[PDB]
Amino acid sequence: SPGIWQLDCTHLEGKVILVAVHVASGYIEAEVIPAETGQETAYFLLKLAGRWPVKTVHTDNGSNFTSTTVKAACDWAGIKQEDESMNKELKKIIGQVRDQAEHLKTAVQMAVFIHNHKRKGGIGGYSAGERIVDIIATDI
Amino acid sequence: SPGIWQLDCTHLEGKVILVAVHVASGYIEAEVIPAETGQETAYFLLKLAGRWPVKTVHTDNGSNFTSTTVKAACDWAGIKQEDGIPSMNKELKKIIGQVRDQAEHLKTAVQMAVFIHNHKRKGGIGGYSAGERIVDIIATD
Ligand SMILES: Cc1onc(-c2ccccc2)c1C(=O)O
Repeated sequence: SPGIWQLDCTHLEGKVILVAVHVASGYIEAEVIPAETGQETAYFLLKLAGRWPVKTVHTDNGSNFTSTTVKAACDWAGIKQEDESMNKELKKIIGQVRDQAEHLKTAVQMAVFIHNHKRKGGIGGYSAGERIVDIIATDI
Repeated sequence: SPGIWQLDCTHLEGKVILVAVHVASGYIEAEVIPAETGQETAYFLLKLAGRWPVKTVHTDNGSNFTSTTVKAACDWAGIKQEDGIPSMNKELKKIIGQVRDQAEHLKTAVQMAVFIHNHKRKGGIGGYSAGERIVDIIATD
């Protein structure tokens, strides 16, 4: 179902990685923020919804999700809030490349790239990035 | 032509907005950044290439694109950087004006403007938004 996302946090090197996964494709958007604040959550949600058709986000039940700024952002963007493997593996990929860049946020974006472009299976398979565009274009 | 994006910058309230426009559809991605440095630009392009299949980037050849760090990122990501190959900015700045008094900070209003731009139906009730066009242009199957 095309508008469904899951949003999770990962700590690492004492920073926070916000990860949104498109549930039906496995396609990932992620960013590193100083701290898991209401402000940063709202900002990330607004960004995600202006880039993809986001109907429903499933979250952990942290306090960042129920701030007034998050609620105003979700209200404005038409996002409905609700209450894992693609997250273990982003961490894995991050380990595979941690040592190609100085900074953690570069590594994180390299991992998102590698994840989203990686063909699954043999000749005839699709990457996550292909699945999401395909699912949305079919829906339209 | 589906893998081509045009990068431009626009300046507001003393801040820097970096804009990437998918030329065939008009879809945009945009971020407020501190200043147009080699690292911020390389970071922006790596985010973009991780999210859409970017073949080619046309730039304004600003000094941030001659940075060694940008070239290394484009090489890493497999992007052909085309410098100096010739206005979303005007449109975006006007959408920003319509939402500016809803956001405590410019950065928020920029993302609200990107949301409205990508969702806006173009060319009548039988139209399509930039968002629909891009997925339609990019989808392979
Ligand atoms: C309807 C519909 O279906 N998909 C999109 C869309 C929106 C933003 C990005 C990509 C697709 C969209 C829209 O509201 O423009």
